[PDB]
Order: sequence, then structure tokens, then C-alpha cells
Amino acid sequence: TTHYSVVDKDGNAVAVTYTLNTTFGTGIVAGESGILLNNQMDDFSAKPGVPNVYGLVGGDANAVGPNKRPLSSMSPTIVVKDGKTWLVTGSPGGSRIITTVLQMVVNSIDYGLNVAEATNAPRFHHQWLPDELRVEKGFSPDTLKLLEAKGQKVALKEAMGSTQSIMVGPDGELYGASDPRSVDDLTAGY
Amino acid sequence: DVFHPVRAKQGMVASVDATATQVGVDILKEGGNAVDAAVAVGYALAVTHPQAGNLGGGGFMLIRSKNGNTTAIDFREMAPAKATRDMFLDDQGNPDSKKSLTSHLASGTPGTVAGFSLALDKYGTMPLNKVVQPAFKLARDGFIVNDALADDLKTYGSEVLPNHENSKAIFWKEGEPLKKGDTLVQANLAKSLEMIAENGPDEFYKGTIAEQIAQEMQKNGGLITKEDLAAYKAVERTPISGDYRGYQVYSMPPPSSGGIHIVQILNILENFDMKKYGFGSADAMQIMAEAEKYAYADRSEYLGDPDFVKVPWQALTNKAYAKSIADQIDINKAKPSSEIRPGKLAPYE
Ligand SMILES: *[P@@](=O)(CC[C@H](N)C(=O)O)O[C@H](CC)C(=O)NCC(=O)O
Ligand SMILES: [Ca+2]
Repeated sequence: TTHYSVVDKDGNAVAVTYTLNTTFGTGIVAGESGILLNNQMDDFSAKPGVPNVYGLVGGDANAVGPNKRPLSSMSPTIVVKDGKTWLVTGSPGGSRIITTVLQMVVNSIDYGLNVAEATNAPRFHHQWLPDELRVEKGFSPDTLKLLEAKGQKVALKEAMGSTQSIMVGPDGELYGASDPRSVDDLTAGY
Repeated sequence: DVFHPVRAKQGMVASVDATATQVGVDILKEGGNAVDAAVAVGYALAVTHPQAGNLGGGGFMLIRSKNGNTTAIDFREMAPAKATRDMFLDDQGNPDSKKSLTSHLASGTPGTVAGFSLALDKYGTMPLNKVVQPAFKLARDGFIVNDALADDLKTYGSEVLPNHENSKAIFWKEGEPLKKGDTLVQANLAKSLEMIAENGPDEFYKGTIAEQIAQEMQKNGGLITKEDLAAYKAVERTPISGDYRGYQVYSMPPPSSGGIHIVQILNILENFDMKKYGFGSADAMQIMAEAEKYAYADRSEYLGDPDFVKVPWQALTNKAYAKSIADQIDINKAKPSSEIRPGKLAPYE
């Protein structure tokens, strides 16, 4: 999965998240087309109560069915401030897309972080099942001590996500940030 | 500040790949609008970011015009018409992750080409051939493999790409994944791109590309047929949205769960003085972790393709429902997931 964001000179905005599901999908090219084929069917619930590759579970609503669209977590997101497009964001991460984008919003609104600060700040994640507070490197050991004392089951795991974000200032000036977690990416403008 | 945003006065593109970002910036400089550039970036990533940029997958687009009109494009894959409820169970009734992840049965009918053309035709200003041309050139003439692509080919590509002759012919070289500094030319993809540019999206869903997908499936026990490809459609849908401290948040509706649960969690958090706790505080992380639990619990029960099941999106994004969740959160005691079930939505319908 990969997310990108666009804002043009007129103030139009687009946020796109799209995907083969896993990296390279099935790895199967379709014939002589050169096109790799998705493995999106794993986003259905294969059997009620059994997790998929991201640990997500389902039942009847997300069961496999003909012509059905499997449930996604992708969340291209736009936040509006004072009536105007203000933050354009999104991210890969399967189940963690929801919490990564959430943290971008909270970081921007509640903590007043600029779009690069919001992007480079560390991330945490809890998805009900499995029952664990997933964290990235970068949280204080003092803070992690308090969470475990509260009963959180802290689990240090791989870096989460790749936000690619644009914030629109009041004068219409643009501010952008690519994720440190992804190399060879770029935010650029003119 | 320790961290500084990139700054621009006119237009801006942010993407996972430097080449695709520059493609989008160039389209803006040539006079394309944000939708034009977004479609050009999506086609360029289908060449330079084969990990995830794609023609053979799907996704979602959120568009907000300068005039405030906000809309969502659903170009999520559709399961084949021959897909069945238990198609991924083994003979014992247990899900087989190999069937849903690495076999030809793993694929849904791709929607990316349909979604980009729906957006381009209605909200763009350039012809498809013009926004596909940068990708076409990258496929035909090649580009240098960078660290990101080399690393992904070695780590993730090694598990699947060399197991299919046509994939191995493109992404492997001298028995190894393409290395950093090698040149990746994709002549077949260039032909596919050239045909889409000339004949439009029906090349993918009804033309030579569709035949190539259908034969690949028919030869290897897959299910996508030409009827599937001819019946696919992208769908414009109303965004899911909420209000958080006077900011409005727009995101994807079902068949995505994202918008619902982002709005639901924000609704829960709105009951707490998050600013006062501050980033990286145990209190803020406690409250967010607890709120997230209830949403993912709801996700497992209520979310699916809205054309097949009624999603109670009003109740899930209802602030009184969120308030009933916030009152359960103990800032000093986490509640085990074993004690969390999907919420009772009836009083909020
Ligand atoms: P995407 O985020 C999978 C998206 C789901 N299919 C969906 O539609 O919800 O996959 C990437 C690549 C495997 C990922 O999971 N992680 C990269 C990251 O950003 O952490
Ligand atoms: Ca980066």
C-alpha cells in the first residue's frame, strides 16, 4: 500500500491511498501485460473470528461473497480549518492506517505540531485483538513504565506507516512532509 | 523547530517515490489541476513503485475542490463473480493463508484504472493519454533501482516474484533481485500503458489487458473472467466525516472502515483535554489506546461493503455513543480486550 497527497495552485486537494495489499501483492504478473496482481481477497474475513494477515477479524458483514468489495482500512483524509482545506494526509499500514492517520490529526490539532513535526513523532497502536499496545521506538522509558503500570501490554515492533502530507497555511502557502520511515520518497512543490 | 516542512507557494505533491512526486509537480507546472496530477502520480507509481503503486490493485481517492465540494472515489477491487464464502478454507474448514495471499485465488478484480478514469473524466482537465505519458516513458525507457526498491525486491519480492516466470523475467536478473543501481525496464507494462492511453480504460476492462488477466487466471485456477472485468465499476460515494473541536475531518466511507473509526475515535477523544496531557504522555497514550479498542471491536462486527450490508455509520459516528465510550475509559486502568465487545448501537440508531 502507498499514499500520496496533492494540492494545486487553486487550492484543490486530492488524497489517494491505493494498493496491491501486500508488498508486490501475489507477485503474479498477468500474462504479458507486465501488471502485478493484488492479493486483496485476504481482506475479507475467511472464517468468522479468524484473523487475517493484519490481525483483523470479521464475520458476516465482511465475509467473502461474489462481486463484493473486501473491507479496507485505507484512510485518505482531509481536515478542514476555518472552512478551508488545512491538512491532506494518509498512510499505508493495513490495520494501523486508522491509528497512524488518527495520530496525524491529533498531533496537528491537539498538540499544535507542524506537519513535519507531526510526521516524525513516534506512533503507537492498539487494535483490540491482539491485546497489546504496539509502540515504535521513541517513547520515554518513564512513560512506558507508567503505561505498563496502568495495565497496558507494551510491545515494541516495526516502524508503522508512511505518511505523505500537505498542510495549507492561511495565506495559501503550502507545507509538506514525507515520512522518515520511508527512504527515497519526496515532498516537492513550486 | 527540530523538524521543518518542505515549503511551496503554488502547488505541492507528497509521495513515497521521488520520481513519481516530480511527475506530479511537472503536471501541475504544465497547468493540470490536483486531480490531473494525482492521476499522473498514480500511473507513475504503477511503474516506479511496483511494491504498491499498481494497475492490478485498487484503492480510494478523496477529492476536495477549492469550492469546498468533498467527495470520495471507491475503486476497491470486487471479488470475482465465482467467489464463494468458504473459498479459502481447507478440507478441514480452516482458512489457508496461502490461498488468500499467494495463489491466483487471492486476486480481486482490479479497480485502479477505472477509479482514475472516473476521477479524471469528472474532476480533471487533461486527457488520459497526457497523464499516462510520464509513466509510459518510465516503463519503456527504464529507471534506476534505488535503495527502497532494491530492499523491497530482496526482502519481500524474494518470497513471490521468482516463483512466476513472467514476474521473474521482469524483476529478477542473473538469478537475483535487481540491485541498487540496476536499470528496470518494463516493456510489457509500457505496452499496457500505451494501449490505455490510446484506447482508454476499456483497454484494461475489455481489451487486450483484460484478455491477458483472464487467461492468466484461467490457466492457473484463478477466477477473474472477462465478465468480471467488464462488470467492474468505480463508485463515487459520500465521504464519512465528523467534527473535532471545530475542525471537520473527511475520510473514506465503507467499503473502507477508515473514515468511520477515525471519526469515532476523535469523537471519544474530544471528551478529554488532549492538549493538556501532551504528546508522548502516558495519559494521552492511555486514553487513545483505550478508545481505539472499542472502535476495532466495532470494526469487526459492523463494517463491510455497503452495497451488500447496511453499515450503521450514523450510530458509529454519533457523539452520544462516543460519550458513552469515553465514560468507560479509566485513565489509570486499562480494560482487557476480553472485556470489550462490539457496542450496543440501538439507542443511537
Ligand atoms: P497496506 O497498508 C494494505 C492495505 C489493506 N489491504 C487495506 O486495504 O486496508 O500494506 C502495506 C504493505 C504490506 C503495509 O501493510 N505496511 C507498510 C506500512 O506503512 O507500515
Ligand atoms: Ca523519507
